[PDB]
Amino acid sequence: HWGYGKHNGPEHWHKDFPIAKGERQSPVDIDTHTAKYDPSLKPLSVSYDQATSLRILNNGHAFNVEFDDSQDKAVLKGGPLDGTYRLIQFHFHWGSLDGQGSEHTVDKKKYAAELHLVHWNTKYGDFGKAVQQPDGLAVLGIFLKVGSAKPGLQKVVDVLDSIKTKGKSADFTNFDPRGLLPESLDYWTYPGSLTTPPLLECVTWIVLKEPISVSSEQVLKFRKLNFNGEGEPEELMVDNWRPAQPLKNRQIKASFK
Ligand SMILES: Cc1cc(C)cc(NC(=O)NCCS(=O)(=O)Nc2ccc(S(N)(=O)=O)cc2)c1
Ligand SMILES: [Zn+2]
Repeated sequence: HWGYGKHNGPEHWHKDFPIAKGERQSPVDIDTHTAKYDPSLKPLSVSYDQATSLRILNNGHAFNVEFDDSQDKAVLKGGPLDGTYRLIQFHFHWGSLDGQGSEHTVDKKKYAAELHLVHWNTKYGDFGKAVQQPDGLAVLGIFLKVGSAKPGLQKVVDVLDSIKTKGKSADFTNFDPRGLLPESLDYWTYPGSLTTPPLLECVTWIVLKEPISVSSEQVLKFRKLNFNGEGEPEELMVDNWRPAQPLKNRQIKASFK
């Protein structure tokens, strides 16, 4: 099945998932000098005060911090969005080297990693229905650069030893995702897709302009995870990013000048 290796990586995905060559695939390069300020865009509303994290899972492709999405507890609204979108999980994509790892790029610049806070439109009732809709998901993407440590990230880092291999999960309650945000909520937005199979074209992407900084030690701990299951040959979970896809008939809008 699919992965990020030479034989099962992004250039192969179209064979099982022909939408990989579709009209609204993600990620994309964000050309800052072609993105246009849209004054009708509204400030994002990130309401994470009542967030309930439950568990962290290594799924063989990344690790996901999962939340209770059976109530409006951690929601994203505003910006380009109509309606309320509930946080279901967050995860990251990262590199083997500090100069690569993000999915989106900015004027072709790759960041060391990229955080995806995944939310689904409550008008569709559940996440499985939402992924079948063109406005089903809103993913908030945040770039990571290597510099000073991000204190908000350390409790994620310190549980990774307990989920080294595919299929391992650990309790992960009371985690505050607000500690992963940068200061500014200025953003770019465009219509796209999931960046992994099944690559469904169901995402309003909201990518923050301001990266967060994490330490070299923090990202090194991401790179000690494994794509394989326990007792299978060890393959480090690194370079789990899809490269930029053609923008096609899309415009990227900026919330700022
Ligand atoms: C059963 C249960 C319960 C709860 C709370 C959470 C979860 N976790 C969950 O549903 N995760 C979504 C993983 S996926 O849909 O299968 N594919 C997906 C692909 C790429 C992106 S990306 N990289 O475009 O952001 C985002 C998602 C599951
Ligand atoms: Zn992602």
